[PDB]
Amino acid sequence: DYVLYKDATKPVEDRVADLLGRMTLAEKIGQMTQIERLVATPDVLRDNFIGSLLSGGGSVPRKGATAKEWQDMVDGFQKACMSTRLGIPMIYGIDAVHGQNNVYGATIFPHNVGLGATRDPYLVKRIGEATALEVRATGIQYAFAPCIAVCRDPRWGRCYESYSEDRRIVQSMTELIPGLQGDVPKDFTSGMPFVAGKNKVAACAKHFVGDGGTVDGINENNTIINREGLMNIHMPAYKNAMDKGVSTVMISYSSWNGVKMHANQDLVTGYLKDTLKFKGFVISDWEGIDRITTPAGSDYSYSVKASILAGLDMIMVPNKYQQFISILTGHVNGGVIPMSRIDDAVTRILRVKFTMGLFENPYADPAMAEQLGKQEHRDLAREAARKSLVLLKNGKTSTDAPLLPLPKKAPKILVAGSHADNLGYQCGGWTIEWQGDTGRTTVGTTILEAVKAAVDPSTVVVFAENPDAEFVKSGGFSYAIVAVGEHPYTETKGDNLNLTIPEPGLSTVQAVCGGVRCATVLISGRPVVVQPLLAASDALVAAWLPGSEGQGVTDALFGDFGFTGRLPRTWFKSVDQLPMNVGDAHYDPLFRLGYGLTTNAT
Ligand SMILES: *[C@@H]1O[C@H](CO)[C@@H](O[C@@H]2O[C@H](CO)[C@@H](O[C@@H]3O[C@H](CO[C@H]4O[C@H](CO)[C@@H](O)[C@H](O)[C@@H]4O[C@@H]4O[C@H](CO)[C@@H](O)[C@H](O)[C@H]4NC(C)=O)[C@@H](O)[C@H](O)[C@@H]3O[C@@H]3OC[C@@H](O)[C@H](O)[C@H]3O)[C@H](O)[C@H]2NC(C)=O)[C@H](O[C@@H]2O[C@@H](C)[C@@H](O)[C@@H](O)[C@@H]2O)[C@H]1NC(C)=O
Ligand SMILES: *[C@@H]1O[C@H](CO)[C@@H](O[C@@H]2O[C@H](CO)[C@@H](O[C@@H]3O[C@H](CO)[C@@H](O)[C@H](O)[C@@H]3O[C@@H]3OC[C@@H](O)[C@H](O)[C@H]3O)[C@H](O)[C@H]2NC(C)=O)[C@H](O[C@@H]2O[C@@H](C)[C@@H](O)[C@@H](O)[C@@H]2O)[C@H]1NC(C)=O
Ligand SMILES: *[C@@H]1O[C@H](CO)[C@@H](O[C@@H]2O[C@H](CO)[C@@H](O[C@@H]3O[C@H](CO)[C@@H](O)[C@H](O)[C@@H]3O)[C@H](O)[C@H]2NC(C)=O)[C@H](O)[C@H]1NC(C)=O
Ligand SMILES: OC[C@@H]1[C@@H](O)[C@H](O)[C@@H](O)c2nc(-c3ccccc3)cn21
Repeated sequence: DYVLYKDATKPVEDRVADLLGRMTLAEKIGQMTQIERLVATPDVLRDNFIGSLLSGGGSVPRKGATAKEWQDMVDGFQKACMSTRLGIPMIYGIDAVHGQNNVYGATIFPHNVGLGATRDPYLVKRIGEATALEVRATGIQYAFAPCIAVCRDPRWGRCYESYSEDRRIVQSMTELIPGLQGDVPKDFTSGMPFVAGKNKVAACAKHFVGDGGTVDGINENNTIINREGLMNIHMPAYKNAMDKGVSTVMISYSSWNGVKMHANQDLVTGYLKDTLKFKGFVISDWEGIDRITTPAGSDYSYSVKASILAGLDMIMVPNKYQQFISILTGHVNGGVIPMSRIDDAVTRILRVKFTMGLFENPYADPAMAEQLGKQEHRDLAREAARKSLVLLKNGKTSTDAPLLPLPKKAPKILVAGSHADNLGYQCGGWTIEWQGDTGRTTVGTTILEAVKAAVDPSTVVVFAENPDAEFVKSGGFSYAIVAVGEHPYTETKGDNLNLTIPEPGLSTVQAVCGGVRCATVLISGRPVVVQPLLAASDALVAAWLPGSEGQGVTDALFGDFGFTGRLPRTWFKSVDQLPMNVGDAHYDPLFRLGYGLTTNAT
């Protein structure tokens, strides 16, 4: 017979229905199953008709693996999936959340909070475009981004993954989506999924919904807010995502007024699917269904029932697929979960796969490998890093000479601090490892390296990680650049009730600035206690987590470009004020949202 679903000339909806009508229950449940590459094998993928794989943070074929190595890995998995009776290609997902960040040599862009500081949605679109190319360079078709959380309390470990505490800024930055996926057609119906083809990736608006509104910024916790507030703060950017054809939505670990998002049929089915008319696929977070219960995983039968009935389509298991498949099969065999629900989930998954061209181009393009770390993308990251910087102070009194921009020609200068020559620290979490890491973890340019690359050949650059006061006073320095701040973190490991930077940091700034005029570069995922750093410093720059291209920092320090970044978040006076956001009745910031000093290019 002619087999319609294999015909690339046929409409997506026709292809979906034709394929769905041929599938066994095992093949359907297989599509709904996403597994870690760490548990995948050719036989496993074939035997269980697996629909998707992912790499979690740090889940890589080997350290320092080339783009070709990633392609060969993904293709090996694909070959197994293509060998099934129906030959449904798998989709491979990864957290490419500031570039293709798990991958050695990938361009690392500034994290979201810094991007928010740029107020430049077209810049963010261009980052999406570059990111899609670097993800496809590694054979991967699906990025778990953007995080469109609206972080309402910086004690949250994922505050850096949020563009802003102001939903309007988060809404504007949804331009990442058509960057990653391609621009939607003129005819486009809001809520339909879209990916332009083999040089773009499926995107993922996450985490639905209110992940940024949890009590005291406790990760995965309870968001206590009325429906009006949920809809006014936490929801708006999802509608922009629908308008831009986001292919997938990932559900949050968090709860809304005590109801787990992973079990919330009202929001997932009633609102996202039935009201916003979302027609792509809904994916769980990692063991997100396990975490419906207390303790997590204590009633996995319930977890599967609750989540699938709530409206989730694909489960990021990611390890215990046999248990998942067995339990879901049993619920269906028993009539507890209707075939209509399974058919809906599979319809949505297949719709995304056919739409994005996956059946036509299931394998990697070796000619794309060279896109990884491409200099043009690094130039873009450098632009973004520079634009993200917020100048908080530029002179100790209203009558001092402005310190910035600094002269490129001086007899001798000092570069100091724990963050001056630490690529891992300047990238933060979700870089190479899940939690990020310390030192030279990838290809990039540290602040020290950037200074050396910028200054006149006659200027002597001295590096001292933690010099004492006497070293500085006796050094004959013209000025110093001192870089300090937070260590890399991700998710719960980043939750922090005190928001004070690790030492040595302040002590180094005090030692250096006490001896010579100093520009302090603060590397952080969020506002942190800053008055003492301010008091010591002639100038102070909030650089956020600027990524691999440290020359973005020096581009502004030395006046190649003027500072333009503006705070995308409130800077608090103390943590006991928190939560405190723009528009609050009680609003007493150290620096308001939108604050930022400027300079002009030399
Ligand atoms: C304000 O709250 C913060 C969050 O609660 C808190 O930071 C956390 O402190 C705890 C300890 O109280 C840390 O847990 C331990 O981490 C040890 C190793 O920590 C180093 O490596 C990790 C990455 O693996 C970094 O994230 C850390 O920052 C730290 O980095 C090292 O720091 C040195 C000093 O600056 C540097 O010289 C050094 O170069 C640098 N090294 C690296 C690799 O960058 C582990 O060995 C411990 O076992 C412990 O781990 C925990 O074990 C219990 C388990 O429940 C936890 O899940 C597990 O994490 C934690 O890492 C840290 N969180 C961060 C930074 O994200 C602040 O504490 C301050 O900083 C810490 C690091 C200590 O210096 C404290 O003495 C200090 O108080 C809180 N600040 C205040 C004022 O109270
Ligand atoms: C010395 O520095 C100052 C301060 O940065 C420069 O003035 C700024 O110039 C910006 C760029 O031209 C102005 O931004 C624009 O503002 C308009 C009006 O709101 C807006 O419609 C534009 O989109 C743009 O806004 C930016 O868009 C990109 C975002 O990422 C960014 O966050 C937005 O700010 C800005 O308003 C202006 N600021 C002030 C206080 O005047 C100044 O530049 C000089 O003057 C401006 C007005 C303009 O005519 C420039 O061509 C001109 O160079 C700069 N001076 C020099 C000599 O470089
Ligand atoms: C929001 O976060 C709080 C704080 O982490 C969560 O409450 C905590 O819930 C855990 C279990 O999920 C409790 O752990 C248990 O502690 C008791 C101690 O008697 C012990 O018997 C158990 O073995 C287990 O370890 C923990 O006590 C509790 N913490 C506090 C201080 O209340 C809360 O569940 C989170 N809410 C949401 C919606 O996620
Ligand atoms: O990496 C896959 C997803 C990612 O896309 C989500 O944004 C994020 O919430 C997340 N946390 C874990 C994860 C959490 C705890 C242990 C192991 C893994 C896994 N993931």
